[PDB]
Amino acid sequence: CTLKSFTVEKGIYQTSNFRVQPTESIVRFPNITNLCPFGEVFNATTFASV
Amino acid sequence: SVAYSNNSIAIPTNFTISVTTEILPVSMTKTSVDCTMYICGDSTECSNLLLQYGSFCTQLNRALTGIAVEQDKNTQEVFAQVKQIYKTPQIKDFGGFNFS
Ligand SMILES: *[C@@H]1O[C@H](CO)[C@@H](O)[C@H](O)[C@H]1NC(C)=O
Ligand SMILES: *[C@@H]1O[C@H](CO)[C@@H](O)[C@H](O)[C@H]1NC(C)=O
Repeated sequence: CTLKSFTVEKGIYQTSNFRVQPTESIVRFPNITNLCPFGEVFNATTFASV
Repeated sequence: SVAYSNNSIAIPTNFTISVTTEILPVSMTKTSVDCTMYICGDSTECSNLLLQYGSFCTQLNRALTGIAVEQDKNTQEVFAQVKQIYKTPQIKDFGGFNFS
């Protein structure tokens, strides 16, 4: 594939570096439980002047 | 200034043996570059847009391989002039010269 041909002659042929597959995945978030006060700032009865 | 006349010559009466050192580079460090690893890096999102520049990557790798084989050729050519390998003699007896 690297040579882009079907026939390879003699040589050392330094190919691409090897890799390791990351088979797993994790998620790490801080300890927050209470929801944000959406009603306080969206459902406010009064709004300030511009 | 040189005391030059038209019937005068100067002739040495003694000799001095001298030794000097000359230093010349022969080869440099051989290197190779993995273009995909250097550019994207463990990224499936990347290395998918490098399919267009893989030709440039191949060109760079070919140039670097040519440089490396040239370095090996230089190293071989400089020191391997003669093929038969001669073992150093045991008895020195070189008339006085000390090659230790
Ligand atoms: C939210 O807003 C709607 C209409 O603006 C209103 O009917 C409702 O009572 C509000 N709720 C709260 C908790 O403020
Ligand atoms: C030539 O030089 C050597 C060492 O400098 C000295 O021993 C020798 O006497 C010299 N020759 C003459 C003819 O003076």
